[PDB]
Order: sequence, then structure tokens, then C-alpha cells
Amino acid sequence: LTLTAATTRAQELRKQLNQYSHEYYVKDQPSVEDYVYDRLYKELVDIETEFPDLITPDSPTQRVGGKVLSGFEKAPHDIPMYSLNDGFSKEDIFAFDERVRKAIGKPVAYCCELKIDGLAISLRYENGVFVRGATRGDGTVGENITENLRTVRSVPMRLTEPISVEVRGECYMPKQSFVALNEEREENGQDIFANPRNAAAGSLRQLDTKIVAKRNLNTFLYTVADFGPMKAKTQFEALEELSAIGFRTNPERQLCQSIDEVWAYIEEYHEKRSTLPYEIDGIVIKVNEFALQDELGFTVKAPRWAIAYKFP
Ligand SMILES: CC(C)(C)c1nc(N2CCN(c3ncccn3)CC2)c2cc(C(N)=O)c(N)nc2n1
Ligand SMILES: NC(=O)c1ccc[n+]([C@@H]2O[C@H](COP(=O)(O)O)[C@@H](O)[C@H]2O)c1
Repeated sequence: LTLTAATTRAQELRKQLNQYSHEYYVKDQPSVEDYVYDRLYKELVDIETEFPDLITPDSPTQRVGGKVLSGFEKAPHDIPMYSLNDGFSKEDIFAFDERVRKAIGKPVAYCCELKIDGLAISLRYENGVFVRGATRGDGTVGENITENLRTVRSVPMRLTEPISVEVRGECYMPKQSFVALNEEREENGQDIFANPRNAAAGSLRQLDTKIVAKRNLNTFLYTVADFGPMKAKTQFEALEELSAIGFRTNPERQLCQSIDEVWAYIEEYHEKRSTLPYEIDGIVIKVNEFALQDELGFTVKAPRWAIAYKFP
């Protein structure tokens, strides 16, 4: 296989393998059987081994990691990563809804999402290419964990469209991976992780990307910070649009027209809670219309258009 034949074949394989990987990791719905992916994967690895100069950032062989950093660099957030006000009872929720109605002057629809137990991260894309990944940190400055995020399978290295955007989401570790990880630590005489959140956070502080690639972390994107060319005028639309451009979003989302539908939603998943492959510790209620979120604005620490109902 010449260099010219390999240069061309590599792009075809990356193109196809990344599509398969998208259906598998992002949609949780693989089209082909693993052995189909494996052969093609092995074929690209042969080509990459023959011509290491054909290796690209979006090549699926990169998910295994390799870089070891001396430490993390500061990662300023152009747009703040605010906190969330909390509600602990049915009353707190209706109390919040009344304040929202008092400020807006009419009933408002809420986009409801599960409060994923993990670590909030920000992703930056230039012309569809993944260029930066950062932890939330203190809200205005986090850590630059770009190299580690490259190993998180559901994080696209190249979007379905060459657009430039900044999105924020939750990076977590599924219950079963959490369980196996602790057994592994127990076997090695290490201290186990108290919960999945700590397992995720601790994994993302790891400097050896080879290790982080094995931590089996996943993601759920919940917001667009810098829209770029994106349309979306409501949170519900933002979530569908995050999915359209190639991000992993949470299927359990729901748009509720009333505060009563929101409570029914809370109760619904309050039961289903234990049946999810990941831990949640509540529900995040968001004023759907961006025009309305803008009206409500933010307090000094959190938006006045959202509240997180924390489970008891
Ligand atoms: C965009 C806004 C600001 C409304 C927002 N902020 C969130 N969080 C704030 C507190 N952040 C935080 N992280 C660590 C320590 C303290 N606060 C972690 C992100 C959200 C968290 C989740 C989730 N957990 O599934 C979610 N579906 N939507 C969110 N939406
Ligand atoms: N059927 C598919 O489309 C698909 C896509 C990506 C990974 N996989 C599987 O995931 C596992 C890990 O593979 P990678 O290390 O290449 O990510 C393998 O067992 C592989 O077969 C299957």
C-alpha cells in the first residue's frame, strides 16, 4: 500500500468508523455489529502504523490516549458557568414558579432535565473541530482538560457541521463502571470512590490520558453558551440542536407547559430514579423561552430562570 493509496483510504475509514462510533457512543444505538467495526478499526491501525503521519485528531484510534501532562493549565470561561439555586420541596418549586410568573406576567413553559451526578465541563469547537475542554472550576476559571476529554468516547472530535460553538454539559461515570472501578481499586489496595461524581472528578484530574481513556466516562450536554450560527430560541430547541450537531444529550428531557406537569415529571423520575444506568440527585427546571430567561437575568451566583430540585 503506497502513501497515496493510504492517505485516501485512511479518510474513508475515519469517516465510516466515526459514524459507527457516533451511533454506538452518542446515540446508544449501533447499526453494525462490533466485529464489523473491529476489522475496519484494525485496518486503519495498520495504515496508521505504516504511515504515522496519516494520524489525525479525529481518528478513532486516538480515543486510547497517550499524552501525560505535567499539570493542568488555567482555562478561563468567556461566558460564566453559573451555579443553580436549589429547591427541596413541592412548595419551594411552586414558590419559584410564582416568582417567575410574577416577573414575566404570564404562565411559562419549563424545560425539565435530570440533574446528572457528575462534573460540569465546557467544550469549545472551531469550524467543527474540538479545540478545548475545561472543567467548571470556580465558574469563571477552570482547568484545561482538553487532552483527557479526547478519550471520552461520546465527545465528538469533529462535529456534523463545520460550525464554531461553546457548549456545556455533564461528564459522568455510569453506575456499573463506578462499581467495577472501586473493585479494581479495592484489589489494588487503593481508597474507593465514595460516589460516581467523585469517580468522574478524580478521573478527570488524572494527568495520564492513557488511564482516563479507561475510566469509561460519558456525557450529557445541557446548554449552548456561544451559539455561533445556531438557531434555537428555547432550551428544548437547544437540546435538539445539540443532538443534531453531534452531541450526546439526555433522552429523559421533557417540556412542561405548567408547574403541575413539572411536579408530575419530578415524581415520575423520582420513582424511575433507581432504574437509570447513571445517578441523578434531582431535576433541573428551566424557563424554556430564551427571551424570558434574558428578562429574568441572573443573581450574583445563579440564574433566576432555573432551579434544581434536589432529591431528599
Ligand atoms: C445552564 C444552567 C446554569 C441553567 C445549568 N447549570 C448546571 N449546573 C450548575 C451547577 N454546577 C456545579 N458544579 C459543581 C459544583 C457546583 N455547581 C454544575 C452545572 C446544570 C446541571 C445539570 C445536570 N447536573 O444534569 C443540568 N441538566 N443543567 C444545568 N444547567
Ligand atoms: N458496533 C459499533 O458501531 C461500534 C462502534 C465503536 C466501538 N464498538 C466497540 O466498542 C469497543 C471499544 O472499541 P474502541 O476502543 O475502538 O472505542 C469494541 O468492543 C468495539 O467493537 C462498536
